[PDB]
Amino acid sequence: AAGPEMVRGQVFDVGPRYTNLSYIGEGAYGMVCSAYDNLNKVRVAIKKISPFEHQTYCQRTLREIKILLRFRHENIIGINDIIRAPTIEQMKDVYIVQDLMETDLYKLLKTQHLSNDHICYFLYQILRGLKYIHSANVLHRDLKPSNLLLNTTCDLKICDFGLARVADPDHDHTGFLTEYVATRWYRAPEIMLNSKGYTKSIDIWSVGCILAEMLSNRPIFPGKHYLDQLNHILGILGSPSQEDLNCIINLKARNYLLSLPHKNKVPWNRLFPNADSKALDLLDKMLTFNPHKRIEVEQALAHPYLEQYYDPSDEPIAEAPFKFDMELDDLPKEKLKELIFEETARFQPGYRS
Repeated sequence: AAGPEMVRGQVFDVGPRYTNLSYIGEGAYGMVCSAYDNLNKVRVAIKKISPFEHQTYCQRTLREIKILLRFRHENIIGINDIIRAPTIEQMKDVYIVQDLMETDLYKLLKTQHLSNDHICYFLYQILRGLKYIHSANVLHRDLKPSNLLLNTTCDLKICDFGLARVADPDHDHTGFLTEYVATRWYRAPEIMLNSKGYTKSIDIWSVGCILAEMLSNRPIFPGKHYLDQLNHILGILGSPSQEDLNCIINLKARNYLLSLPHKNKVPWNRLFPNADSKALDLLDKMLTFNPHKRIEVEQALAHPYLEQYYDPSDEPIAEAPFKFDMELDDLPKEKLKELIFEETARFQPGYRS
């Protein structure tokens, strides 16, 4: 319009550079639109974020911005531009511009039965991108089909780092990590048992849930709640071995698991009779109840199922991994607004340097 462009009666003030707005859904803190970038001459995705009234919204917005701003990887969504008011008082919204991806795995699996070549290629990309995330000491914490973007030529990109976080190995996090992380159906066992002291292996589990879903077009553990989710897991994996119950540091947690009826391990080839044998082996290694025995991203890439893509020299790691200085963000929302104002300044029109 004359002033800011509107969409659904809402202001979507993306200056003159981005035009031809089209609503494409809801983000956690605002709607998302696709627009035509008049400079780059392509359509992009722009998400409006209004987190300033809440502390956790600000903490999560700052995190995604700082993480994605340092990350440079083919299998990870990047930030192309950031639009916001010239002065901090005027800043109520922040617009993050990213590549417009044709679809995502959640939407694809909804209408498509994947060929083994596609499953293999998609798994390789998730892991190649996950290796990088992990080498930077970052935990994504919300890996799932909808968070795996896809373009018209099978390129996959991991997105939505709002629930992501830095965890420097140099420090002990046991008891300080946020508790209710990840989407339920893709939540590793330990997020319930060892609630505040989990690790980056929770991402490998999530990837395992995505592999299983890619093979059957159905979520492997569609739990209805926190406990049922656990039973869904043990109904297929079977009751935990003795050395696993023991590795569960929480007393009451370990007690609950023990006071549960016995269940046999449902063989993988019973659930996926059609699936490739190697895929089922790697799957087995990814959906391991014990986080210490679970396969790691570098080993998962080296597994035989991905042997035709595996190439450690073309699977890069973070040049500059994140440290503890990145975990000093449990600040007041006022301070966080200042940090978000500073991080985005470099995208301001005319910014020198």
